[PDB]
Amino acid sequence: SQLSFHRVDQKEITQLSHLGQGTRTNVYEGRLRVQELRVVLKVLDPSHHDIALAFYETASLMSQVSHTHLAFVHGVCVRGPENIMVTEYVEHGPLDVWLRRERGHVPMAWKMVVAQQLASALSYLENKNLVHGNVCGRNILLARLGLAEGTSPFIKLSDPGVGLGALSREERVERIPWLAPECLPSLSTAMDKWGFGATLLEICFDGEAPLQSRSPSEKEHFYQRQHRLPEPSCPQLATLTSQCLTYEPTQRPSFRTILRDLTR
Ligand SMILES: CNc1cc(Nc2cccn(-c3ccccn3)c2=O)nc2c(C(=O)N[C@@H]3CC[C@H]3OC)cnn12
Repeated sequence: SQLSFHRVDQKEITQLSHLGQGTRTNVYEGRLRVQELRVVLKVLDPSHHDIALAFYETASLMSQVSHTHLAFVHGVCVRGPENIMVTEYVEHGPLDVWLRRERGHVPMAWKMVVAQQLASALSYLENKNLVHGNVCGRNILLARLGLAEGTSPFIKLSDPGVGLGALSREERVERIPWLAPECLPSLSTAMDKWGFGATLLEICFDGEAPLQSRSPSEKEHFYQRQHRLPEPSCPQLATLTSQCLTYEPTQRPSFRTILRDLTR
């Protein structure tokens, strides 16, 4: 009753190559006939009704927002028990993978453009009072490389996939340190300030995230002990990442402050 998205007919979609896995999903290159548009198909695992609902809730969220740095959702194809989200194909793929592959020739200026674009997407959702809840390098898609002389990068933040509210505690621990600490045991836009902070660290460290090596027990203990995440060596950027990565959600800065700080 609360939800609104386009139903996509199975006859309108073609599934091409496998691109990877998301949370409870397999992602394929596809075609959507509307013209034969390149898209990605996100195929939900066999799931309980509650996970399918959480999937529809994400489709509904993304279908009623617009921003140049938010990826487009075309709709959902049902096929009895099978659920497919149809979403924007973004040329150069996930940023975390891209950064790890390009390690050693991504300049700071390039990274600062990406942080500004992500901040302008999250400023828009803050103003709408809508939670993304899965801000991370994997969900930042690179539309334009921006490494050539006289070019700049262009990103699209992916749909967050299955809503965080429907995932297991095990899955939430796996998402440390992108997971806001209040989300371990909380659905406020404040969680995206933390995720933003974690994603800046991830970008600064060329797609290596802090804590990623550590076991689930050690990731959970980090949060229980309110250990501080590492500060990048650029102190101006450290002040910002630290303010975002504040355990008390009400002490994290607005995206007005964040954008102000990034733009000088
Ligand atoms: C070239 N266009 C494109 C490639 C690609 N690729 C990938 C996807 C998911 C994992 N992986 C992956 C595969 C091995 C190792 C690490 N990551 C990938 O490469 N995803 C996308 C999306 C897209 O929305 N993705 C989002 C990123 C999470 C996935 O929703 C679950 C759009 N366009 N595109």
